[PDB]
Amino acid sequence: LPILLDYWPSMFGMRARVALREKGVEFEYREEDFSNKSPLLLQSNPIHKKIPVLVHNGKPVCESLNVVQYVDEAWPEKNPFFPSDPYGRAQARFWADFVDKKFTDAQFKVWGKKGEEQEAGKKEFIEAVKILESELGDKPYFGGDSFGYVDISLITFSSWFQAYEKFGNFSIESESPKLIAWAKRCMEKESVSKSLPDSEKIVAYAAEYRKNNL
Amino acid sequence: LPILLDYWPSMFGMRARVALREKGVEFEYREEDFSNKSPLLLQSNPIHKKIPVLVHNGKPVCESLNVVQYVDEAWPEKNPFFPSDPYGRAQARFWADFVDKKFTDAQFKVWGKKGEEQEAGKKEFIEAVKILESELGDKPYFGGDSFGYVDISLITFSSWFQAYEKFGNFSIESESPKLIAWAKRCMEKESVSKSLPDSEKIVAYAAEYRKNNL
Amino acid sequence: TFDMNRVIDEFDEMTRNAHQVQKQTLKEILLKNQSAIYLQNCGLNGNATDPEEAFKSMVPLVTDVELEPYIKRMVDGDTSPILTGHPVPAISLSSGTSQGRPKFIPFTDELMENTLQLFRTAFAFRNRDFPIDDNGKALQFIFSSKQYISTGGVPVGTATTNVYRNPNFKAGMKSITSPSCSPDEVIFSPDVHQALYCHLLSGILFRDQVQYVFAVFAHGLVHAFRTFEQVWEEIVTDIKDGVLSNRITVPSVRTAMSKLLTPNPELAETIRTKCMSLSNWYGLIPALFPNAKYVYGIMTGSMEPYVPKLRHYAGDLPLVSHDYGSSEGWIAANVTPRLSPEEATFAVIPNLGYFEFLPVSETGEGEEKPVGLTQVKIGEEYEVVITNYAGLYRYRLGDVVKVIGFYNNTPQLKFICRRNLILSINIDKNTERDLQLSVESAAKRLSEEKIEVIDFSSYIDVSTDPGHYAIFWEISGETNEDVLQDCCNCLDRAFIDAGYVSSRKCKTIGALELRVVAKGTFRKIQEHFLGLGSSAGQFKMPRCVKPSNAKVLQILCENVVSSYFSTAF
Ligand SMILES: Nc1ncnc2c1ncn2[C@@H]1O[C@H](COP(=O)(O)OP(=O)(O)OP(=O)(O)O)[C@@H](O)[C@H]1O
Ligand SMILES: N[C@@H](CCC(=O)N[C@@H](CS)C(=O)NCC(=O)O)C(=O)O
Ligand SMILES: N[C@@H](CCC(=O)N[C@@H](CS)C(=O)NCC(=O)O)C(=O)O
Ligand SMILES: CC/C=C\C[C@H]1C(=O)CC[C@@H]1CC(=O)O
Repeated sequence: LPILLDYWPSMFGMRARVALREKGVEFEYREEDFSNKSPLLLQSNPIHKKIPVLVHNGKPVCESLNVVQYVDEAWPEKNPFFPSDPYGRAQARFWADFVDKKFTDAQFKVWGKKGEEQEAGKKEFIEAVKILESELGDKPYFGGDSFGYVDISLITFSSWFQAYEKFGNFSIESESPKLIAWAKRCMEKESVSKSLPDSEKIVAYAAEYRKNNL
Repeated sequence: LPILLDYWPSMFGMRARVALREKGVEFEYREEDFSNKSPLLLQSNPIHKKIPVLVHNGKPVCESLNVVQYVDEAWPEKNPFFPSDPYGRAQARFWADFVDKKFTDAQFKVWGKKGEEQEAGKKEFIEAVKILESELGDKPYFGGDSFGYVDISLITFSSWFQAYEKFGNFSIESESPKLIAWAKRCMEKESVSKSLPDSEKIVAYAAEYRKNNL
Repeated sequence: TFDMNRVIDEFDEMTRNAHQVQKQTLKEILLKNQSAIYLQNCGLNGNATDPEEAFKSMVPLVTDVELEPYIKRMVDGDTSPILTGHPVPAISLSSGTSQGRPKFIPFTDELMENTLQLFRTAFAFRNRDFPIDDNGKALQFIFSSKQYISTGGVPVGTATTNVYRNPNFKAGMKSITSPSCSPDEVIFSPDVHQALYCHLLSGILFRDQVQYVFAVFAHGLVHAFRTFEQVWEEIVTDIKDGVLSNRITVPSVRTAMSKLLTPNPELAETIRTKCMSLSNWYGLIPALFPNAKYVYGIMTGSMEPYVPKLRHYAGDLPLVSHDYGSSEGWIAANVTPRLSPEEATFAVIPNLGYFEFLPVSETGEGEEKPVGLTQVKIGEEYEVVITNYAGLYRYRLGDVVKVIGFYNNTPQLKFICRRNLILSINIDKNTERDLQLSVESAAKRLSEEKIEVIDFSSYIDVSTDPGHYAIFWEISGETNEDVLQDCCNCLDRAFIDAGYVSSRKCKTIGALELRVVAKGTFRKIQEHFLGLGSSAGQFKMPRCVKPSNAKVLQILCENVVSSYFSTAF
């Protein structure tokens, strides 16, 4: 079995958990202790020392977007994350760079800070959520006719939506029900219904992460 | 005919250029005055307003790495930058993602900023350039047995190596020689040998940037 | 920013460009829609080089019944996207029925864009034929007073009510209409029949500035002006003393109207005198608005019999027919509005959808294949099929249109149509005769006040414990609650079956709820629907709402002039 060494509150890791589970692969999960890095994670990636990495055939695949595409290409037989045409997977990648970059800095700061930034990213979060809202036109997913590449990227941001519901004190649904409820569709599937941890717990992670560093 | 929206000192614009010329496309470059971002550029990416941008079929393709994979998938019969296995693919993307984070910012620090900021960025690029040299190990390139993906990614930084050497008042070769070594090796490909402009000028642009912000 | 010349020359290039932008419309819809679960089952994925040939060969034509289940999925708590995509801001209903049953269709903000431009472009075309003063107003019998929220906590939407209550509406339409006569709150007054009375009052309130008289439908104006005919001796008294009739009871609209009223005796002398110099209100509208340039609304199809009454109301002031489209998508625009109503044909605007036409050429019906927009044949009648931003992908909507000619390269369409009629076995009944009978039975309690029922509908709410039946009424005048309660009881009492009895007597279906809505609601259900883009075969009102009808659903909850549960039982 390929083993996922991961971080239970990590969206990025959940992307990997979602990918493997979307497929149908039996894989082993590993809990990482960031203070006490395992010898296997250290030996897979002694540089950034970052999750998730999948060792399959005795070879480690690091970083979330990179893992999910490794998941797709190493097993490309049933439910494909990419479309068949170059410009199609293109859009999925373009929006994958979108989700992991500007959308992520917006949320990282929504759950991660107080004062000015938090408000400045109240705006940034809403406006980015707005542009995905625009781009989707009206797609039940993102990257293809079923569960896909950027759907994978952002679905794990949907566990954190309740954390962005409170510290951002938003309703990301009352301004744009389209996106959360895109996830709530995506939630009926077991890839996210078995890989995504409790949201009351995600709201807890960020709340306690707020206690420990000021 | 492919229209590349480019910028003379764009390492990223060069990522696109190097990628395309490596494959075997005849294409047109348009010099951008980012003071006046183009009607076609502002229509290609209305928010980032950033290059490189390759327009094919009248579909704008954005982000440098995103663009070079576009290069692969657009003409997949002659020169692939990837190897055949999914893992090798993920290794290369992994190391392309490496090029883009601490490496980019580190050089950004060495020619863009000074003092307390500078030496931080200086130890940073030396460290990055060492993991680099370490993983290069022996390969004539990176992303495969021949000219590769991330070959393109990190080769374009080598005309700035002069800029890094003088402002840093460093010599990034005595601490790590096999990279700049590898770099002028890679210069022999007509892809980078005709896409990248002169480094005395690149140095001078760094000097213009420097004289402006002191 | 509205500007006559540049918008119409861009519309001219647009109609010259019928082919690409039709292609592009489809292209962007599917590019925006590459994830639709309908489409995987169709074998679709985008791009390639046979994209038009692909869908015409790969995705099958569909009906309202097959369209019911998936968007039902969106609406009912499973906040989940389907045949196009995302949990839309609003979902539809359709006149006629889905086997006797309700039909849902999604709304996204693109649909609003479809509208702004159409009104943007067409107002400019009318202003080309009837140039308006930029300082005037209009009497617009327009209504959006009402917005329900689905059982899943999702907005369920009407075409019109999603127009006016939208965040982009007021700023969006500032430049392409003469400023509204009504305060925002009376258009959106929870009592729209009183609002109607106030709207009468409203467009009347700047007569000399009024540039036209508007209702989406002639029957809308006809009924407005037959209701004009019903209540403006009450208005003179109302505006005379600066105190409004006892007919008006809802606080927010009473507050808004109280902000404008002061006593004014001379004009009553005035008002009685002009008005019957006519014999019987022929040309009532140029009499009312002597500076009005036109009457704007549908004058074709099943509204052709209301055109005379309106022209009777209108006299000789020129009558201009208004364009065709709906939530289901926009189809055709009048770019030459000056032409007479019987000859009225409207030109298609091409990026509001990608639509195909099933020929009637064989006998009736005929096994011919669908053909594209410019390859359609002049003089002949085709049935409209629609693919747009509204959740319809090559959908058979079911009505017939004739091609009269072309405005350059885009075709002119005429509508001799009326009803999309053929029906089948429903479940929101309670036999149609029984529900009509129910309305008829209880309504003569209101007829005691010299009132008749102009219309009615119904609905089943199964989020509540236990679920309850919701019946909706449009009546000719305001009355008290005690009698509306008695009516609700009678409506329960008029559903005569042994079945209905076991239910509600044993409360396994909760007490039925009569929420009497106000006037114009069913004017509004007609009004968005002959207007609906396809062909005037769009008139059979769905009469009770399975959790799969929506225009009326967004028309149910908020305009409760009253809402009550049977104190009997
Ligand atoms: N014929 C029409 N009359 C009024 N508004 C229309 C019409 N067609 C489209 N619209 C517009 O539809 C968009 C919203 O109406 P909307 O689409 O919300 O209702 P919906 O939920 O799709 O379904 P429906 O109108 O069939 O109830 C608005 O921008 C509205 O202007
Ligand atoms: N691109 C990488 C970066 C991952 C990253 O920074 N991960 C966090 C957990 S989400 C981490 O491992 N941080 C290690 C640390 O805090 O030192 C990925 O998304 O996998
Ligand atoms: N990582 C990105 C960033 C590219 C980048 O640095 N673009 C600069 C080149 S100077 C740009 O286009 N700037 C436009 C601006 O300053 O507005 C890429 O590779 O495309
Ligand atoms: C662009 C239309 C905005 C609102 C539409 C409604 C009106 O206000 C005029 C009728 C029109 C409905 C129709 O044409 O079907």
